[PDB]
Amino acid sequence: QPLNEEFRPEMLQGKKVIVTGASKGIGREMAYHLAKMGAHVVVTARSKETLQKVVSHCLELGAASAHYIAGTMEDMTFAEQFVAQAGKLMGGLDMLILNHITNTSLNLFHDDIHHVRKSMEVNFLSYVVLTVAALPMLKQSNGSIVVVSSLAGKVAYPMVAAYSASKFALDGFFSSIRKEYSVSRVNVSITLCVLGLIDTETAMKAVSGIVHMQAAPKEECALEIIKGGALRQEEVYYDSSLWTTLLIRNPSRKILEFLYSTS
Amino acid sequence: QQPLNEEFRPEMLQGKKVIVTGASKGIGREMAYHLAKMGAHVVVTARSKETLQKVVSHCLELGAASAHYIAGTMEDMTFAEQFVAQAGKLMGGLDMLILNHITNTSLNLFHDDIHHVRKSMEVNFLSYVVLTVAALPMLKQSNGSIVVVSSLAGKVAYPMVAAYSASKFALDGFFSSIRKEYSVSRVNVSITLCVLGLIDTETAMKAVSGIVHMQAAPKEECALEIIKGGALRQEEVYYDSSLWTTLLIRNPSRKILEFLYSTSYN
Amino acid sequence: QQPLNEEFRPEMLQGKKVIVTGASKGIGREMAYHLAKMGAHVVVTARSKETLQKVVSHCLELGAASAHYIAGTMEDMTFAEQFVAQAGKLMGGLDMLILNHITNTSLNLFHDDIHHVRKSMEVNFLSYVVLTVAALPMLKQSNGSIVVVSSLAGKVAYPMVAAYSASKFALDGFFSSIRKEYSVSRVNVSITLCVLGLIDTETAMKAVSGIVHMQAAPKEECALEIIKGGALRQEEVYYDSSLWTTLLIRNPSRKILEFLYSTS
Amino acid sequence: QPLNEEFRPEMLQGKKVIVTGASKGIGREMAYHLAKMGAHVVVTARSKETLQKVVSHCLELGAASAHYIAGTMEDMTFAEQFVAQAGKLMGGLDMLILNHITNTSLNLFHDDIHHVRKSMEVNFLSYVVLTVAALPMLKQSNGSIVVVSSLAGKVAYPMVAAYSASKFALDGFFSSIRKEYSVSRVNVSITLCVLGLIDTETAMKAVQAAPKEECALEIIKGGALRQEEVYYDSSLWTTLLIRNPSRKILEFLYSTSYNMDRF
Ligand SMILES: NC(=O)C1=CN([C@@H]2O[C@H](COP(=O)(O)OP(=O)(O)OC[C@H]3O[C@@H](n4cnc5c(N)ncnc54)[C@H](OP(=O)(O)O)[C@@H]3O)[C@@H](O)[C@H]2O)C=CC1
Ligand SMILES: NC(=O)C1=CN([C@@H]2O[C@H](COP(=O)(O)OP(=O)(O)OC[C@H]3O[C@@H](n4cnc5c(N)ncnc54)[C@H](OP(=O)(O)O)[C@@H]3O)[C@@H](O)[C@H]2O)C=CC1
Ligand SMILES: NC(=O)C1=CN([C@@H]2O[C@H](COP(=O)(O)OP(=O)(O)OC[C@H]3O[C@@H](n4cnc5c(N)ncnc54)[C@H](OP(=O)(O)O)[C@@H]3O)[C@@H](O)[C@H]2O)C=CC1
Ligand SMILES: NC(=O)C1=CN([C@@H]2O[C@H](COP(=O)(O)OP(=O)(O)OC[C@H]3O[C@@H](n4cnc5c(N)ncnc54)[C@H](OP(=O)(O)O)[C@@H]3O)[C@@H](O)[C@H]2O)C=CC1
Ligand SMILES: O=S1(=O)N=C(NC2CCCCC2)O[C@H]2CCCC[C@H]21
Ligand SMILES: O=S1(=O)N=C(NC2CCCCC2)O[C@H]2CCCC[C@H]21
Ligand SMILES: O=S1(=O)N=C(NC2CCCCC2)O[C@H]2CCCC[C@H]21
Ligand SMILES: O=S1(=O)N=C(NC2CCCCC2)O[C@H]2CCCC[C@H]21
Repeated sequence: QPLNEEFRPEMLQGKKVIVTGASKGIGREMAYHLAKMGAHVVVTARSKETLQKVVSHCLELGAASAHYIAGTMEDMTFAEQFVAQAGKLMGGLDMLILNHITNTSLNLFHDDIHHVRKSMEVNFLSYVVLTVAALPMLKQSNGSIVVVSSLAGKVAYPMVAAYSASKFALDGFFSSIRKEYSVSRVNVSITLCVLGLIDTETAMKAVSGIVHMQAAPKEECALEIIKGGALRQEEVYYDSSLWTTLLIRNPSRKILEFLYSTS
Repeated sequence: QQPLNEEFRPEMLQGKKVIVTGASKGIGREMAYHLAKMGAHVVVTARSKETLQKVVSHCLELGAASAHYIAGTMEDMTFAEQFVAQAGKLMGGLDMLILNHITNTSLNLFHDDIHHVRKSMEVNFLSYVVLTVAALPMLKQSNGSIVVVSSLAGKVAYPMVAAYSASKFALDGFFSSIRKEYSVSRVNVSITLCVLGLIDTETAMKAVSGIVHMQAAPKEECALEIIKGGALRQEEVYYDSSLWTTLLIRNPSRKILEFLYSTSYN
Repeated sequence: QQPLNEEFRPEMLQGKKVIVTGASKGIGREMAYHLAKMGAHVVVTARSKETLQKVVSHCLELGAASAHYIAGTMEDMTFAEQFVAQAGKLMGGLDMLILNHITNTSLNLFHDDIHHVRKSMEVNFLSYVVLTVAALPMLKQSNGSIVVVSSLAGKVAYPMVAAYSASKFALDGFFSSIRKEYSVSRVNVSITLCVLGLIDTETAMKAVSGIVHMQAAPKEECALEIIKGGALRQEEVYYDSSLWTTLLIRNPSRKILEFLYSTS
Repeated sequence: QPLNEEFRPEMLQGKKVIVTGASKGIGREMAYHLAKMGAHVVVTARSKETLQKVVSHCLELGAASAHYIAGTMEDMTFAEQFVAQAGKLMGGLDMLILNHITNTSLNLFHDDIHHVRKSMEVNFLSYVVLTVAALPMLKQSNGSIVVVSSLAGKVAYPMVAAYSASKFALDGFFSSIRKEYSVSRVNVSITLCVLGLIDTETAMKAVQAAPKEECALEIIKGGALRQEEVYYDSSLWTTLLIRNPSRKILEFLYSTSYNMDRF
C-alpha cells in the first residue's frame, strides 16, 4: 500500500538511508538529494577517494550525518558486513537504495560467460545478500527497499544481454518477495525503478555512436527514485518517451498475479 | 526470428539431432519419448544414471534413430561444457538444444536462503548459458534451435517461489536479448522461450500439495507443445490449463516497445 | 480529463442534482436508489409512469433531497430536449447527467431489420447527444459530469447484438471525441464511459436465457460503480465478473495514437 | 477466413463491382483500378456530370463495362433500388465497395445535432441498407463487402465527433455481423479499411498525406484477399499501434461462453 500523499522533502528528514553505487552517476545524485533533505546517509562503492569527496559534499548540503564504507559488491562477505556497519553508524535503517552495477559496455554476446556470471553476482545476488542483512533493521523501522532497474529489465534489449538478465532477475525476485511480505504482514515496502537512458558519464560513453536517443537528466532521475521509495510505490518509471510509460505498464501481469493469489 | 509459416508435422523431427536436459523424469522424459516416436536421434541428461538408462531403452523401443545418456549435475559448469561436446560426437552434430532441467525447489517464504537463490541462479540460468555457448558452433552449422523451458513465474511475480522466479525471469532477459542480436547479426539459430503453467509432473504435484490450486495440465501434451514450438522456430510458447491465461499472458505491448527502441540504435 | 485524485465517498453526491435516464428498472433504478441514499436531488425518466412512480416513492423514503419523474420516449428528440430543461427547473440546476436508457433488444442474427438498426441508433445514441446538448449549459455552470453507460459490445464485436453493438461503438466515438474537444476549449465538464459485462437485470437475464452460460454481476454494485466513475471524473470505467475486461478500457495504444495525432 | 495467396490483378477480371462515393477522391481511384483490371463497374454519387467523366475514363482504361446510377444516400429507397438496378444490369454482384460519406468539414461540435444525424444516416445506416439489398447476390457469388473507415473510426479525434461516431458504428456493426456470418456459414467476406490522412481534394482542403491511388489499390487488395481489416497510413508507427490483439483474443474467449446453435 503506497502513501496516498504528494511527496514532501521533509519525509526524508532524519531518515537513515544506505545508497550503494554512490561514488558516481545516479547513486551520487541520490546521496546529494538525500543530504539536502537532511537525511543520515551511508554511501558505498569501490572508489574511496571519490566516496570521501561525496561524503564531504553531503555534509555541506546539510546531511544529518554522512559516512562511507568502500568495498566491492563482488565480495558477498563485504555486502553482508557493510549493512551491519552502516546500521551501527546510523543507529538503524529506514531505506536501502540498491543501485550499483558491474562495469558494462554495449557488445553482442559471444562466449562471454564471465560477464554473465559477474552481472548476476554484482547486479543481482549482492542485492539479495544486502536485503537479507538489512531486513531486521527495516522490519524494526517499517522501512523501504528501493531497487534501481532499467528498460532492459522489462523488455529484451540487444547488446546488453547479461545486464538484461540481471535486471529481469531483480524483477522476478523482488516482486515475488513483495507478494510474500503482503501476505505475511512484513511492513517493508519494495520499489522497483525502471529507468530509460540517463545522461550519466558511464551511459553517455557506453552508448556513443551506437545508441542515439536522449538521455534524461541524472539529477531529476535520482529525485524520482527517492520520491517513489518515500511514497512506498511498487514501481517508478522514468524515461524521456511518453510511449514508454503507457506501454511498459502490464495490467495483464497484475490481473494474473491477483487471480493466482486466490488459489 | 521468423517462425516457419506452416503446420507442425512429426516428420519435422525425423533424423534430427536433439539434446534434452532434465530428461530422467517429468516433462523432459515425456519430450524424450515424443522425439523417440518421431524418429529423432536423442541424447538425454540428468543426474539419475539408472533412470536415464531406462529412459534410453524405452526411447529405442519407441523408434528413436539413436538414444544415449550422459549423467551429471548441471551445478558443474565443466560437466555442462563437456556434455555438449560428447552429445555432439554421439549424434554427429546438433539440430535442437532443449534446456529443461531445474534444481530442486519447494514452496516456501524467502527469509535468508541465499544458498537456494544462488543455486537456482547457477542451475536454472547460468548452466543454460554455458550449454548454449558450447552448442552454438554445431547449431550455426545446422541452422539449429535452442528451446528454453520457463514458467508463468518467469513472466509474473509468484509468492513462495522467489528464487525460482528470479532464475526464470533471467532466462527471458538473456535469451530474448540474444534473439534480437541473432536477428540483426544474421545468426540463423532460433530461440524459443516456453512459458508453462502448472503441469501434472510428480515434482510439481508434490510441491503444490498442501495448497489450493487450479487444474494441472497433462505432461504428455505439454512436452509435445514445447517440441512443436521449437520445430516451428516460434519465439514464445504458452501452455496452461486455462485458455484465458494461455492467450492473454502474451505481451504485444513489450513487442511494440522493443520495435520502437530498435530504431534508436545501429 | 483530470480525474479526482481521491477515494470515493458517498458524501460526494449529497445535495448534487442528478438526472438518471432509463431508471424505471434494472441498473438505472439501482443508480436512483444509490443517489437517494446519498442525499442527492434526483430526476428519473423512462416511458412507464407507473414503475417510475414506485422508484420515486422508494427514493423519497431512502433519503433523497428531492425525487421526481418525467415520463416519455427517447425516440422523440423533442421530449429529450424538453425533459432536460424541465429536470433542471425541478432541481435548480444540474451536476450529473447519467445516460443509461436503451431501446428494447433481444439476441438475434441480423437479417433485414433496418428498423431495429435505426431505432437502436436513435434511442441508444442520438438521444444521448440531444440530452447532452440540452444539459451542457447547466453542466458548464456547475463544472458537472456526463456519465455514459456502455457494454463489452461497445468495445469489441459481439454477434446476436449487432445493432446494439453499432450504437454503443457510436457512443465511444462521439463522447471520446467531444472529451478531446472539451480539453482544448477548456470546458470543465467530465465525460465517463462505462464498459459493462453481463449484469443480473430482469431484461438481460430474460434475453440471455439458454444462450449465454456466464456469471452475471450484481446490479446493485454495478450501479454504485457507475456513480463512482462519474463522481471521480474518470474517463473510462468497467464492471464485469471477469478482471480481464480491464483490457477493454484505458487502451494504451489508442491513448498514444490520440496524443500523437492531436499534436499534429 | 482470408485467401492465403498473393494479390494478382486478374482476381478482379470480369468481377461485378459496385463502388459508392465514386465520382471523386478514393472512390474514383478505386473505379479506375478496377477498370485497369478489366472488371464490370457500377459507380454512384449524387453528381451525374462527374460520374459521366468517371465512366468514360473507366472504359478508356479497359473496364469490361462501366455505368453510373446517380442519387443521394440520404434516401434509403434510392439506396435499396440502386443495388437491385446495378446487379440486374451486371447480371450479379461479386463485390460491394461502401465508400461514400456526407460532406464534412473540421469544426468543434457546436449543438449541430442535424450533422450528427445526417452523418449517422449517410455514413452508417445507408451502408446497412446497401448490405441488406446486396446480400442475396453476394451469397450467390460467395462475394465480398468492403467498408471504408478511418483512424477516427478506431480512436478519438477532436473536430470530427459526428464523423467519428459514424465510423465507430461501422466497426461495431460490420465486425459483429462478420462473427454471425462465420457461425451461420454465410460465405460473404467483410473487410473494414482503416485509413489515415489521404491526399484527396476533400481532405487536403479540410486540413504526411498518403497517395490516393495507392490507397485505392490497397482497399481493393484487402477486399479481393478477403482480409478482415486493411490499414493504410503514411506512418509505420500508426499501423503498428492501430492493431488491437487483445480485442481479437477477448472476442474468441467470449465465444466459448455462448451457444449460437438456436439461430
Ligand atoms: N545511466 C543510465 O542510462 C541508466 C542507468 N540505470 C541504472 O541506474 C544505476 C546507476 O547507473 P549509472 O549511475 O549510469 O552508473 P555508474 O557507472 O555511473 O555508477 C555505478 C556505481 O556502481 C559502483 N560499482 C561498480 N562496480 C562495483 C562493484 N564491483 N562493487 C561495488 N560498487 C560498484 C560504481 O563505483 P566504483 O567504480 O567507485 O565502484 C558507481 O558508483 C544502475 O543500477 C543502472 O542499471 C538504468 C537505466 C539506464
Ligand atoms: N511441472 C510444472 O508445473 C511446471 C514446470 N515448468 C518447467 O518445466 C521444466 C521441467 O519441470 P518438471 O518436469 O515439472 O520437473 P522434474 O523435477 O520432474 O524434472 C526436473 C529434471 O531436472 C533434473 N535435474 C534436477 N536437478 C538437476 C541437476 N542439478 N543437474 C541436472 N539435472 C537436474 C531432474 O533429474 P535428476 O534428479 O535425475 O537429476 C529431472 O530430470 C522446468 O524447467 C520447470 O521450471 C514450468 C512451469 C510449471
Ligand atoms: N444488463 C446487462 O447485462 C448490461 C447492461 N448494459 C447497459 O446498461 C444499461 C441498462 O441496462 P439494463 O438495466 O439491463 O436495462 P433495462 O432493460 O433494465 O432498462 C432499460 C431502461 O430504459 C427504458 N427505456 C426503454 N426504451 C425506452 C425509450 N424508448 N425511451 C426511454 N426510455 C426507454 C426502460 O423503461 P421503459 O420501458 O418504461 O421505457 C428502462 O427504464 C444500458 O445502457 C445497457 O446497454 C451493458 C452491458 C450489459
Ligand atoms: N481522404 C482522407 O483523408 C480519408 C478518407 N477516409 C474515408 O475514405 C472515403 C472517401 O474519402 P474521400 O475520397 O476523401 O472523399 P470525397 O469527398 O473525395 O468523395 C466522397 C464521395 O461521396 C459522394 N457523396 C457525398 N455525399 C453523398 C450523398 N449524400 N450520397 C451519395 N454520395 C455522396 C461524393 O460525391 P457527390 O457529392 O457528387 O455525391 C463523392 O463521390 C470516406 O469513407 C472517408 O471516410 C478515411 C480516412 C481519411
Ligand atoms: O535504458 S536501458 O534499458 N538501460 C541502460 N543501462 C546502462 C547500460 C550500460 C551501463 C550503464 C547503465 O542503458 C540504456 C542504453 C543502452 C541499452 C539499454 C538502455
Ligand atoms: O506455473 S508456475 O509458475 N511454475 C511452477 N514450476 C514448478 C515449481 C516447483 C518445482 C517444479 C516446477 O509451479 C507452479 C506451481 C507453484 C508456483 C508456480 C507455478
Ligand atoms: O456485455 S454485453 O456486450 N452487453 C449486453 N447488453 C444487454 C443486451 C440485451 C438487452 C440488455 C443489455 O449483454 C451481454 C449479454 C448478451 C451479449 C452482449 C453482452
Ligand atoms: O484519418 S482520419 O481519422 N479521417 C479523416 N477523414 C476525412 C474527414 C473529412 C472529410 C474527408 C475524410 O481525416 C483525417 C484528417 C482530419 C481528422 C481525422 C483524420
